[PDB]
Amino acid sequence: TTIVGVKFNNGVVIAADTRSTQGPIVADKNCAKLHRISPKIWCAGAGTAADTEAVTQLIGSNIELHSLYTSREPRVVSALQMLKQHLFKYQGHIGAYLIVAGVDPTGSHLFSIHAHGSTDVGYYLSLGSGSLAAMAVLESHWKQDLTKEEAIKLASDAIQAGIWNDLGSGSNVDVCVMEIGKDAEYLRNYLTPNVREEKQKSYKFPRGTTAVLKESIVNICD
Amino acid sequence: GSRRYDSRTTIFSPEGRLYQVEYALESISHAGTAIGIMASDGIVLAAERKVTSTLLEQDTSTEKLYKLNDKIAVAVAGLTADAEILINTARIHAQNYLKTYNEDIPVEILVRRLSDIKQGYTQHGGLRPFGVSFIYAGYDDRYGYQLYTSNPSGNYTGWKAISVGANTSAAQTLLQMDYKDDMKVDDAIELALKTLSKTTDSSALTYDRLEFATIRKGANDGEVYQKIFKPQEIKDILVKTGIT
Amino acid sequence: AGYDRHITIFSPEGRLYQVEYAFKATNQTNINSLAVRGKDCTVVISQKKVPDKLLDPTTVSYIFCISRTIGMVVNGPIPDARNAALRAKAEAAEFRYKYGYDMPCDVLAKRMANLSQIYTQRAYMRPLGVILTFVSVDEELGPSIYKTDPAGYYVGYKATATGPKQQEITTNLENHFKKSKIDHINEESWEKVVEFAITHMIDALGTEFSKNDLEVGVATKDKFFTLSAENIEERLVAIAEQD
Amino acid sequence: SDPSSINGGIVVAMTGKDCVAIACDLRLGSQSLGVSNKFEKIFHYGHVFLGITGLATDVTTLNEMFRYKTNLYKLKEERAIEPETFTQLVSSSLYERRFGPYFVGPVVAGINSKSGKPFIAGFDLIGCIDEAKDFIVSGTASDQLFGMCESLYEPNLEPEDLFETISQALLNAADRDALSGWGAVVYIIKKDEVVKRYLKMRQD
Amino acid sequence: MDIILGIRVQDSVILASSKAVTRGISVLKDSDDKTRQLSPHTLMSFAGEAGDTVQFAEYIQANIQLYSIREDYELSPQAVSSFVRQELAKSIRSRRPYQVNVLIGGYDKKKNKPELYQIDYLGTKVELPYGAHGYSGFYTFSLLDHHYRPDMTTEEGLDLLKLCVQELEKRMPMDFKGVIVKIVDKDGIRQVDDFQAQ
Amino acid sequence: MTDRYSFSLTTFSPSGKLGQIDYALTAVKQGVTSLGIKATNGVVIATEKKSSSPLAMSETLSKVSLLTPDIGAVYSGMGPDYRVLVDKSRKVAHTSYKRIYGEYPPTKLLVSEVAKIMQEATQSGGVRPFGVSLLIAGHDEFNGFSLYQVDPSGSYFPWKATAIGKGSVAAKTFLEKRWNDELELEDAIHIALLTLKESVEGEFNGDTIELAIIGDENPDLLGYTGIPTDKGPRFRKLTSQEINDRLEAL
Amino acid sequence: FRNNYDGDTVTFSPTGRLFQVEYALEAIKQGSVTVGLRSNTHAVLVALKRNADELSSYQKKIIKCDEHMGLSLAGLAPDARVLSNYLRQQCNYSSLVFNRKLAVERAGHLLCDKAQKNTQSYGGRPYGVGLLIIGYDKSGAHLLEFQPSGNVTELYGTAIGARSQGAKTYLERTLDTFIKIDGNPDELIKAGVEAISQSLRDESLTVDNLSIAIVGKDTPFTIYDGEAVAKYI
Amino acid sequence: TSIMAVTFKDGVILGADSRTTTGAYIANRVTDKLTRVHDKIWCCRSGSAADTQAIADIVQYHLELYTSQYGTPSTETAASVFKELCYENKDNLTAGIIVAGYDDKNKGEVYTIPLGGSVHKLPYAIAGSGSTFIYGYCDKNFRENMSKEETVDFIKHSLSQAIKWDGSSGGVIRMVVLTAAGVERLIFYPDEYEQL
Amino acid sequence: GTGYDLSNSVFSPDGRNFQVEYAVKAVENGTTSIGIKCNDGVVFAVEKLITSKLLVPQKNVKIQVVDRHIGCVYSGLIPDGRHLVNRGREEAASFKKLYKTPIPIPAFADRLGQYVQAHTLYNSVRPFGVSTIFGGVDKNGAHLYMLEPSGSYWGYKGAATGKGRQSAKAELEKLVDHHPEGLSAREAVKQAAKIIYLAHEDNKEKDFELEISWCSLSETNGLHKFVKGDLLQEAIDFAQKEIN
Repeated sequence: TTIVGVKFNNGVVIAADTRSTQGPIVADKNCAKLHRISPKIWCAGAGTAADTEAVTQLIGSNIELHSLYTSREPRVVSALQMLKQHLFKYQGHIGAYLIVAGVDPTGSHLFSIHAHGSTDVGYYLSLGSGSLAAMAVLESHWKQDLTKEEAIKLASDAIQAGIWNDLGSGSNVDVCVMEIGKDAEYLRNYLTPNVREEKQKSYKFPRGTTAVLKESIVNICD
Repeated sequence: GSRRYDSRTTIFSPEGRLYQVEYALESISHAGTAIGIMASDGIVLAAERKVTSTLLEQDTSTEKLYKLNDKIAVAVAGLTADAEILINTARIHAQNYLKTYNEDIPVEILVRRLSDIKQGYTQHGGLRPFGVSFIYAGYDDRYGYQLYTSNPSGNYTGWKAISVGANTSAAQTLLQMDYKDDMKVDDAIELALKTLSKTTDSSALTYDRLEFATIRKGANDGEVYQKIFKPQEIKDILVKTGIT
Repeated sequence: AGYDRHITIFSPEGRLYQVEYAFKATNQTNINSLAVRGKDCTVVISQKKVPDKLLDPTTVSYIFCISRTIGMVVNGPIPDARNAALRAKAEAAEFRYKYGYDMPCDVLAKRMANLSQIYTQRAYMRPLGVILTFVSVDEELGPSIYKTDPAGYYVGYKATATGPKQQEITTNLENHFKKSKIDHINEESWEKVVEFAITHMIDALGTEFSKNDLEVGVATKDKFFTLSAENIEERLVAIAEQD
Repeated sequence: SDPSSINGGIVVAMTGKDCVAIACDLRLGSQSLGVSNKFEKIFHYGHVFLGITGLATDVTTLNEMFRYKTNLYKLKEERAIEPETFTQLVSSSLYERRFGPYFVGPVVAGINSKSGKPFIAGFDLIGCIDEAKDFIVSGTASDQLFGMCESLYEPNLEPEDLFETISQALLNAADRDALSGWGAVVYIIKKDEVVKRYLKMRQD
Repeated sequence: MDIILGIRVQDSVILASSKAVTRGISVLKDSDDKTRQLSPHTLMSFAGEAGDTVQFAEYIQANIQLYSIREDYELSPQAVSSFVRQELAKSIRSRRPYQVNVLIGGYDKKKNKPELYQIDYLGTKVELPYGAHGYSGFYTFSLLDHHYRPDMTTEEGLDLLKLCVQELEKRMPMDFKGVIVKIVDKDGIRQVDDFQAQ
Repeated sequence: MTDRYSFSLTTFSPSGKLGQIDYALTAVKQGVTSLGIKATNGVVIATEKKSSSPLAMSETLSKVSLLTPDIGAVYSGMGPDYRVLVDKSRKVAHTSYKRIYGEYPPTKLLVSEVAKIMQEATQSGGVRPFGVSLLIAGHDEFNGFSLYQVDPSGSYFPWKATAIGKGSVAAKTFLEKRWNDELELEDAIHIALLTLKESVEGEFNGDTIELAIIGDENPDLLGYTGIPTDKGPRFRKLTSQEINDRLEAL
Repeated sequence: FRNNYDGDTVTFSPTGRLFQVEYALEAIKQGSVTVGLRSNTHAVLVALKRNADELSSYQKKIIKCDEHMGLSLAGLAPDARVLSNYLRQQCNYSSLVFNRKLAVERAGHLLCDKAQKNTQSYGGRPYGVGLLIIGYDKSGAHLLEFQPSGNVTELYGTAIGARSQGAKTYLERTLDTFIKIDGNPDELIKAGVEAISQSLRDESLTVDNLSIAIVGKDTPFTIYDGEAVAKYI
Repeated sequence: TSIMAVTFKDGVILGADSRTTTGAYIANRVTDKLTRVHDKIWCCRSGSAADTQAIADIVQYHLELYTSQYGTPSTETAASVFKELCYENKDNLTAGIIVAGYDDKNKGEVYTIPLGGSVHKLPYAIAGSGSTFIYGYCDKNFRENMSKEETVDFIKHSLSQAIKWDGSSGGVIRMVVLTAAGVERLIFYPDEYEQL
Repeated sequence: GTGYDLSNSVFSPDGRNFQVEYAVKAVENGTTSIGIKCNDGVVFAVEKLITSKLLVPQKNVKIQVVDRHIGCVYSGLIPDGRHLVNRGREEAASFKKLYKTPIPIPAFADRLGQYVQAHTLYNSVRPFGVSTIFGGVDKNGAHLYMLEPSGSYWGYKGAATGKGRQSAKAELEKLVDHHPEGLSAREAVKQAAKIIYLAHEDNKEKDFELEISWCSLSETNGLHKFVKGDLLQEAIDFAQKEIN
């Protein structure tokens, strides 16, 4: 997994690759690692898949309920506080590593959370097995006061460093831009640099190829 | 302390009666009448919707006939809300039995469990009983077609035809008058509609004020089928039997 | 039967006498208070009455600092008032801890109201015979005034008053706003807002005040504080030189 | 030792043109000793199909569990659960045992009764959802299955064609795994009907 | 382990169970009946950990009997085995699981067909023509995979068992002191007292 | 200490009545009127914002609440009881449904949940029933649009249109006259506004009225873009402005 | 009045009384008489044991709590058992944990606090028994009177029970006299028996009817009954 | 991690590096180890980031509620809360905290809570892996009642050395000045302190 | 109707809690006790009715200390007073344990405050039958407090409760006026002894025993200590003299 977050003059953007794996085998060539905690608070997670997914939905649920109760927009710091206290409680057994970003009544925010519950703040961040490949890129091109388009490029580039250079990451690049004034825009497969080439042959089988022993209709209607 | 405001809902009257049960039953007596008639080829459940309006959505409505299992259904008489609480726990018991024995729960077994829950609120806890009476209509490979009835007390019994709610004494007499062992579903359907028609506290017996259901073993199949008649279906069968 | 007047259950008319009587208790201290909104602040005035000479005047108050930003004034007995205050403080601290930002005035009000609504439905807990007025300059809503009662009811005001002579103060304020056509005191300094507050407090109650007859609390961006005998005296002198 | 390798077994699912297919083997052994040649791993609740590979006792327990949940769902909802929804039910049901999981690898297959769209999904033992458009694999011969599928697969196959493909994928993978095989059953699913065929394969 | 065999013929189910009970270096008893009758037409054989074995068996026996009296009806073999599986399946994930494997053989009076169920301590259930627990299975499955026919009579079944028991006495390292055989058919459960030389 | 009220506060009287449920209904009868009309492509629920002082800000007091993005509720009776009910409802929508199936609950079920909560306050030890009646309007993919009424007893029924509170009888009658199974959402909104005018003594405008609808999806109220399947909430509260505009065509 | 405010201890009457507590006290009076008096070296308990029939025993009224402490009971026996036992634990605890003998003054505080609990919470009932505690600790001889109300007092001497008013006046007189019976046990005892008889009327203190207990400087709390007290009748 | 708190004539100063590592990898190079528990009571965190952050968060909670009820808390009290948490949960914590606060009566105060959960009040305190390397230096160069400028130098030099030898330390040197004047944030970049 | 005075947490139609008021009666019926705040500490004194000559003199102590700097005295049901102190003692230990510093008088006041107020919320508990005067010296001054069964409490210059609260209060008010600069620890100790003597007239029938204690930043180093021997006699006389 390779996920990054980059702040820009009027908001923040987060990106992530789309490869999922069991050991050395690629289970999903295009899954979505970008999660919505609330309309304008998105999360990118790496680590134990099921964990980043569950933790993400739980806090998202509570944030929504909290929003309805307070009649206010969710704040990134709240998703951050809830996430960490939950993760800490579990002494790192819930292997979720996330980069949470978003805009709320108080500005644009970028944070990272580790399975043990410690949190970081910064203008650019990366997590995952592709963490270092990406960070190398970010540490080379990031500058202060990036334009939305520059941020998208920087982020998109960082995730690429991961795809190409890390075996744990690959396939496509997903992005999500959150700008202080507009709606958050999710960009599923904003880049698809790994389309499988056309197969040298077709393996469609001549009907009757497979030997059958018995057959029957199945009852679906009750 | 609080002992001052405690109604002691689970005590005996000097006559050895349970006040609350008796009063709960009294409550049940003003509920729309429900009838269950068991024939040789099926069971029939008919109920009268207490209070209705032009604006009431009868299509999406249900206040008397609930499906518990695929082979068991019930007719309600009393507090709908109370009934739903018991209905749901009843539905769970059915599923546990299934998950445990990989066999559908025998009708009486389910009925006893639910009745036991009721009896509980009768002997301990200091809470009011459920203001509900059920007519259970089910089928199982041990007793086939069965009809049962349970009330606030937690007592339950089996019948060939039975009524609960308002004017049961009248309805029972009428039923005891035209019921015949060899009956047939279609016969029972008619007997049921007639009975309600003669005990209603309303002007006429229209479809919009009814709920109808039958549990047959559709010859062209070999398994049990529960049918909960839709407004249109009720309106038809209503005319046919000659009540237009 | 007649016990529907001792515990929180419905009377045949659908009323809850215990809640109604709880309301009665809120006037037991015979104190009046009012809150108004500045341009960027919120002020609360409350009569301070110290009968006994043996009392340490500095310990007699019905105004509380709930949090760095929230101030709450109570109308009702002091023991219930302190009970409500401690809970409000506790509630505000935990909110910040769990959610990462200061509990908003309206939210603390809704929360406290909900708690009160419970004493309304569950028998064993008695309602608190107090009315709570919360104030602050919310980081999202600006100047705010929210009040709750033994009923569990709560709402936000452009300004408000509470106590025995609550009605005269209310109509007084209503009229001033029908006139000004705006929902607040168009003043830059809170000093003038406090003055306005104390002024209309006099006009409605038809009474003059000394520096030890009032109790003032002010809420500003990032801080809610109460005024001293002297801070008030200064305010009194100011309104003196206008009349 | 490894719960997911005591009994053995495999399950695979594919999407076609307005159709979905799901297949499994019939083996159930204990280590090297083969025991049952009739242990099927695909069950269905309404029009939604589920295949479970892994520890037999859990495969059974989960089926009984989901029968239970889907039954109640229908009584309340007054309609049968959809693939998408059921998948969510499976996911949350599994994660509910996050720290003492079921040693299973579930596969969901079905067609949305409303939108007629084909649907397949897979999860790990703690519930992480793997939603693929092409195929989902699971079992002791999962690597082989990934190999077969990745090569023999192509979009919009027709029922009679998807059948040939799925059967060849299962069959040939199962034959490179000591813990799978001993029979097999394939399910061809369409909006209106579902066909179930038993394949003839090596019995070693 | 101990020997636990089960074989379903045409109209019955036959259960063969070793008679030895060994602890350490000594064979404490040679006439042990590793079985319990759950109901008039359902028999269960068991093997495994020293204490858990009987405790479990008797526990299950009590429940079935209680069901029988409460409902005045005999649960079908299928139902009983489903009950037992669920028990073992609960046990496996408890503080101290029951380490017991069982064979449930019964005659379903409603279907008029014998049934054989194999369930291990993990709660793994399966219905078979013939089954066995322990190392025995390693010799008997292929033996029966060869000499078995569905239409066999109870008598052909007993000869089939004898063939198994002989193979086990020949190759198994342990002296299990012979077996006790029991037949479950439409007329209940009865024990073949003459297998020590049939 | 310790709630030593472990017995029911609602019991059966010799007549068969459950006094507290009755009284709770009496409490509802006194509440301000509220109603709901179902059109062929939407539902509308509305009530009166009976400001309890000209100094109070009526906005900081919504009688119409969103439970899920496709379900809204309104009431009549004791506001506080309603408030906590909405909280519990909003939560149960998650705990018992979204967190299990990944989708918001269909109207009937959520209503069923609320009803359950209320039923319990009718039997549990040491509590009084809820003094409110709710009108819940929503939309779900397999049941379309629906309107329900939930009573203190815990009973609930589906309606084509209905009213609760003060002048419910009068209003219910006015609805039976103007309703038909072909009404369009705007037609109902209109009819709604009319029926409500009869129950209002004073000012009748977009500031003294609270009206919300369950209609089409508002992708503009979603808060984000990029997911085709996510089209926006069907629940929308009408603005003071949007109301007045329809009042001039009254 | 009273009838409406005596249903349970948690209720205050309009005048500020706790009738249940008061009725409890009334059980003390109905109880047999007992007396306690101390010098500066000893402390004595003289209790009149009461009998049901002339075929029944004269129910023991003196309980030892520790080598250095003991008490006499007037009222509900069971309650005295409960309370004495509690005191026995407190004494025991003090020894085991601090290797310190429990101060008689402190034992009193413990008894008061324990009784007080049954007079402020719903459901419970006050203790229906009066206690007289005597003991020799690190500050000499001690005598305590324990009332179910929770009120415990330290005196030179006193009595409780029926007609207890006799002995109490007598001791309020004999004060200056016995308070100096230092170093002499038999005298303090005799001084006690002469106080207890000041509340007789029915009969005269027989042998199997008199009960005396003593503690002091070099006397571990001990109880004498029958022949042992014969020489005091 | 290299952290220290020094009390001087006008109050007290807290300094720290800005490096957090997971192995030899520097996860964050601009970390802020100087945490605020109260207006004029701050702390230096060392050890488990997760643990110290959680501990701090809870303390801040306690002092905020303490203030609501009893006004501003002493620096000694803040130390007692950290101590109470660290001591009571010693088996599951890996936190070394330095607590520094400015009182008007007590001026500047420094308390150090090492691993055990014991508390130590000192003129100044140093902690973190890097601290080992500057024990000699600090002992030799520390004087009581130094001036703000002097103290900022003492800390700046000490930490520059700690950062020099300890690979777990690095980045920038942050400081926090606590005096009656208020709170002042300071920062020093590599190019400056490296060549000291 | 009536009966609003039979259950503790009940509100009467005029918004009162009669059970609490009845508790006050029990207080007024008790011995008199007072508290005098001076320029650097506080003094406590209470009347001790000598029921008989059997009461070992100086033994049955009433004033209690909390921690090391708090002094507490109360009028009413003595057992209830001890109960409240036991709590306060824990309340104090708990505070010190977490914050290290010994509990501030105001903070301590609210602890007792909140706890007492608590006993007016449920009908399963009785309100406290005592009014308590307590105080001490802390980080910033001396503080004197009085707590009512209602849980209400305020800071005082002088305070008194019990049988002769009026005589006392009368005297106290004089002091407050004739000493706008502040009394002294030494002074207050005598003044207190006098006020107890005066206020003893409303009970002049029985003989009493005096008891005083004090906490002065200078005279006791901020610690609560009892007034004994010489200083006690000196104050006993100062009163005995002005009583004539």
